[PDB]
Amino acid sequence: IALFGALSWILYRADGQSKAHEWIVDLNLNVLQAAWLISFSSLIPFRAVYFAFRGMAPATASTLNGLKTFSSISL
Amino acid sequence: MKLLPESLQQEAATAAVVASWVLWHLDTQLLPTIMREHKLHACWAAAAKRYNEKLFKLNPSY
Amino acid sequence: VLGEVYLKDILRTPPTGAIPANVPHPFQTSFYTYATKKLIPRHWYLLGGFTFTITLYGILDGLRDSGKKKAYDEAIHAGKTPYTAGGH
Amino acid sequence: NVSANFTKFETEQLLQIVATFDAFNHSSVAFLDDVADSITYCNHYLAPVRAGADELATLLTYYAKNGHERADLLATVARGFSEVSLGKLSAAQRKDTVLSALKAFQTFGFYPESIEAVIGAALVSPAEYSAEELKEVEAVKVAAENALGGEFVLIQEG
Amino acid sequence: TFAQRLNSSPAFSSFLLKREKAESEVPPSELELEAAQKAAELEDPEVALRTL
Amino acid sequence: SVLAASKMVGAGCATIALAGVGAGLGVMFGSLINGAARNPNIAKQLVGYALLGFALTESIALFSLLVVFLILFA
Amino acid sequence: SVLAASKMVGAGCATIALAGVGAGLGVMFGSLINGAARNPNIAKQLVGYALLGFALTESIALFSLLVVFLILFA
Amino acid sequence: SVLAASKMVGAGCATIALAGVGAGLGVMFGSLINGAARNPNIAKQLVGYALLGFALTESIALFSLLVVFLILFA
Amino acid sequence: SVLAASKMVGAGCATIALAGVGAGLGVMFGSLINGAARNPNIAKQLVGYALLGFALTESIALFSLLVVFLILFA
Amino acid sequence: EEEELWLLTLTQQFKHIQKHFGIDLPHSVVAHMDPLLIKKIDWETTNALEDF
Amino acid sequence: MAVTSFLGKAFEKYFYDFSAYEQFGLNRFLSSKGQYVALRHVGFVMVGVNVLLAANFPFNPPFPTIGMCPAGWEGTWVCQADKAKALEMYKEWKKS
Amino acid sequence: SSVRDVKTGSLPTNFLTGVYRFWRSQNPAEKPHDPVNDRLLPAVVDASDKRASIGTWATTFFCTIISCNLLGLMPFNEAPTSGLGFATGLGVSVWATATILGLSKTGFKFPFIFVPLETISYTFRAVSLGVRLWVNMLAGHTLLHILTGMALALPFSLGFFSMVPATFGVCCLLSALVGLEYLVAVLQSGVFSILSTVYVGEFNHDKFIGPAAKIVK
Amino acid sequence: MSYSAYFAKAGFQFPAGLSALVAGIVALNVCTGRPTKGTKEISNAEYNATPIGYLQSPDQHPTAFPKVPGMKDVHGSPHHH
Ligand SMILES: [Zn+2]
Repeated sequence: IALFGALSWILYRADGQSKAHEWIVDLNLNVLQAAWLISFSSLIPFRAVYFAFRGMAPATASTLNGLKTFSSISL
Repeated sequence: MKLLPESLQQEAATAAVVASWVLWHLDTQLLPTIMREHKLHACWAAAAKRYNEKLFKLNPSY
Repeated sequence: VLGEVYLKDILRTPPTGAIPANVPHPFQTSFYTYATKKLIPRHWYLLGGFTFTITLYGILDGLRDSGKKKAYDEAIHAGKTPYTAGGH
Repeated sequence: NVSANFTKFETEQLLQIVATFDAFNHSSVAFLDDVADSITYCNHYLAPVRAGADELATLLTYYAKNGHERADLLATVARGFSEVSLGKLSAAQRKDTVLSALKAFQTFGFYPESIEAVIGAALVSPAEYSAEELKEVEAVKVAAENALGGEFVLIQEG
Repeated sequence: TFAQRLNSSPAFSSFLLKREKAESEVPPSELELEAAQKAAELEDPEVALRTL
Repeated sequence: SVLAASKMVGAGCATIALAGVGAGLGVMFGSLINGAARNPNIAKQLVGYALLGFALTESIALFSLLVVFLILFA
Repeated sequence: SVLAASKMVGAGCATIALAGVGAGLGVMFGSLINGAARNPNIAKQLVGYALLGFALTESIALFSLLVVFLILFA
Repeated sequence: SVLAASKMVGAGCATIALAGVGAGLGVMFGSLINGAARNPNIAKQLVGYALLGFALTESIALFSLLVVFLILFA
Repeated sequence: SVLAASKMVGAGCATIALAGVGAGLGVMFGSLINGAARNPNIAKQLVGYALLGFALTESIALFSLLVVFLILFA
Repeated sequence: EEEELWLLTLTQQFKHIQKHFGIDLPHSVVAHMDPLLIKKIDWETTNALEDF
Repeated sequence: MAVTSFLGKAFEKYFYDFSAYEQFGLNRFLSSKGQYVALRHVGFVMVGVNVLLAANFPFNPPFPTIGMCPAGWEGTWVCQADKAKALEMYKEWKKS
Repeated sequence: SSVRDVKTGSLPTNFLTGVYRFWRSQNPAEKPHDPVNDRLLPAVVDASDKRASIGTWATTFFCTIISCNLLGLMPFNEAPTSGLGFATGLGVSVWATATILGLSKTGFKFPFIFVPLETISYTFRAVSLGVRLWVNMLAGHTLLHILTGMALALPFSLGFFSMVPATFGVCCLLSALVGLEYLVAVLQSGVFSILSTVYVGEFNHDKFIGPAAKIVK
Repeated sequence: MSYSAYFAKAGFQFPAGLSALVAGIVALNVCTGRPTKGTKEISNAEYNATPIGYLQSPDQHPTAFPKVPGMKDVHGSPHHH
């Protein structure tokens, strides 16, 4: 449903862009935006971005420090 | 160029419906999950010293 | 000794047979609980702000439509066509 | 049912259940222990703050009339007594709530810090109280002064 | 180790992180590595019994 | 026509405003050089601040440019 | 018409004012860089002050832009 | 008409003055950043002074805007 | 014609904006000299920052020049 | 062996949480192992004290 | 061949292992990989503009032209500033 | 009735945790005079009850505006915020939320020349917060329209693949302006929600109840 | 061993109330209370008397890739006012 609706939306939007007055301007705006999507795929350090997002939440910025072994030793 | 919409109220109600859905989905779906994951870590980090001391006192093993 | 019954619903080990279903929050369970417990008493300022903007923009749409109606009647009374011709 | 599923019950529900179990006299040692365990350990420690001081006073006199004493439950339910929670009550209701809470705290001999909010709620408006009730409030005030190791002061705006 | 457990996590099976390694961001300390080795030596419970 | 002629005049008077936009941008980048020379150990951070200010000040530029298009083709 | 033609001229002369708005905004962001370089331990706070000033100074920008719309479509 | 056309031209030339108002406001907020970086222990007080100056300088802005309304609808 | 004549007038009023662009560029290069004299051990880095600001401020210049071509040949 | 079950259950549960938290631990396994902690955090979220 | 799994693996080996910067030996001409990304960005924009103009080139431009003309049309519908004139001339041109 | 299972440490959860904790840190709670203990805990909970949910509201507006702003940079899509009524409705709604909060603090009805001047500059927040988002989303888009029109005008008239340096320069400028549009999109969502925090937090001050009776020493 | 395969078992899923958001946006787009963007409500006598080509007007049917800007797909009614 997601990819069918996305392709449906892209075809509907491209058909509406072609019927517009400066239609070729819109069709090359699509190229201008897809170029920066392609450049984002190349430029972004995705591992550094993942580990930087891990530092935004305090639950993943640190190791879970809680119960120690020496307090819970059973004998 | 398009400046003025066909309906200002329909577009403002679209903004209100989208922001109210984002508010509901934040408060109801995202924030409970975020607070569970955050507050487990935060409660263990805030309670590590007192918890280990109380468990050390209650432990008869030593 | 301390048996299972002393930690029956308090402490459980990691599951060994199957992974359970996730425990829902009360807001995920019910929209009425979220509406009466958090949405109204904490977010009624936002709800009133959205209500104010929808009301004000309905007023502005009424002003725009009354201006269009006045220009339409002024064109009809003057014997002019109210709009100009289309391109085709 | 409450004793079997005490971990699943909320303080918001247990106060309403204990009020009915207090209305007519009905109690068990296991029921009082499970309600106290559920309010103290199975629920949030700020749940008496969201309770309303009349329900906490009813639960306190329930545990006082049954003679069952739990110091941890006493600390937890004592945390709910405040200037905010007693200020939400009407004056005729606040009189009964303050008197019953002070009677329960004097029965148990437990004097937390938050009893300053209860005794103060009597001494800010002493005109509604009788002379007998003012005498019992002064007795609880003297006992709480000795237990907390200081002198009770009324605090004005500053 | 923590980086080894991160490598087996679903997020390093996602498309943008298939070829990345968790050791490249923060490398494991040698106490972590020798602790992983020492824990691997003790996953046999009989060996842990005999050692203790 | 008088209308399209005044559209050209109003477009030129509209894009007058890029002068003060470029002047403020030059002042900001000169202060970027001064801040990087005063304390270079945060210079990368300062560059980020500069680009932040740059984008925000260029918003004013596009504001003026919007008016030019609203005179030229609207 | 003379009216819509002068509307274009008045719109351009109206959006002249974005020059000094962008100049003051560039001065403020340059002083943001200078203040962050002088004492970075409050730099985040300074950024907040800058954005505060930014919003307030851009109010003047929208004031000028309001007049452009009052000439163009009012 | 010539009158309403010149009303649009005079309105644009009237709201020219928001340029120098925004420039002075940007200068004042930049000096707010500089003063908060020089001595932050009074920074809250400085913000109050800045807002004081802001309101007073924006009085000049509304003065110019008053003239725009006196040309547009008076 | 009135149209091409007003195109010349609007082109001149359009390229007015290079004044403030050149003024900000001169301010930035003067601060480049001041920063290189204050701390020359990062001077090459400062030159890079200057050229960065130069290109970005020039963008405003080409913005104005774009409008000149949009009046002259569009 | 009088209270060994409680101490070893505490050790087992926290050891599994600390091994898997922030990497691949499901929220269902968390809510299964410690239902009362999840109940208290859900009380905090329900009573508009999520930023407490 | 599962329709999406093979597509995922093929796109993965195109995305990661295939690199035209190395296979065409562009380190000789270019300083960086990021300079190649910038040049490939603007080259993608230029290739897209040219193929969108080549897909339909005889049309009258909606965008304002800079006093110019395509090839030998000169005074046809393609070089008409008046769009109604261009539509009626397009009909006579289409007659052939 | 069955909720989905969530992995701990997911990238959307971590990003949204950092975003919410950023917007919550904009209007922090006031440190009370007394040491916070079980005596002061109901006053602290009551003070949190009096405070508005500006963290949740700012996170809502930040997410819903950075999504609509980044929609305009996706191919075949336009920004909903580039429409006038959408962005200005968000701004007027934020101003009305702050005004309704301030009216609820003062008793539900509205308060020489100083009173008109400050009321005009306060009412201008309603216009300004939405219009500064709307014309900024119209900004790089309409400049992009005109510039890619001239970028089409060069090879339409000089040949499809000839004079590549001039069209190369114009496409470099176009690429730089779409990147600037990305920066302006993220930054305008951030500026909107910073301003929503500072507008709603003007009326976020209620007095601490505190203890009316203590036992000193 | 990990929980990675357990999370790989779950497919793609929409956000939990996305049907309400879609059904709010669509209901705002279809409950306008006004005609549909270049149409006009007419009498039933006119609507049954009018053919299909005269009901269509050329501004609401622009050409997909127009060789001249302003080309329309239909010519509308040949009868002109
Ligand atoms: Zn567009």
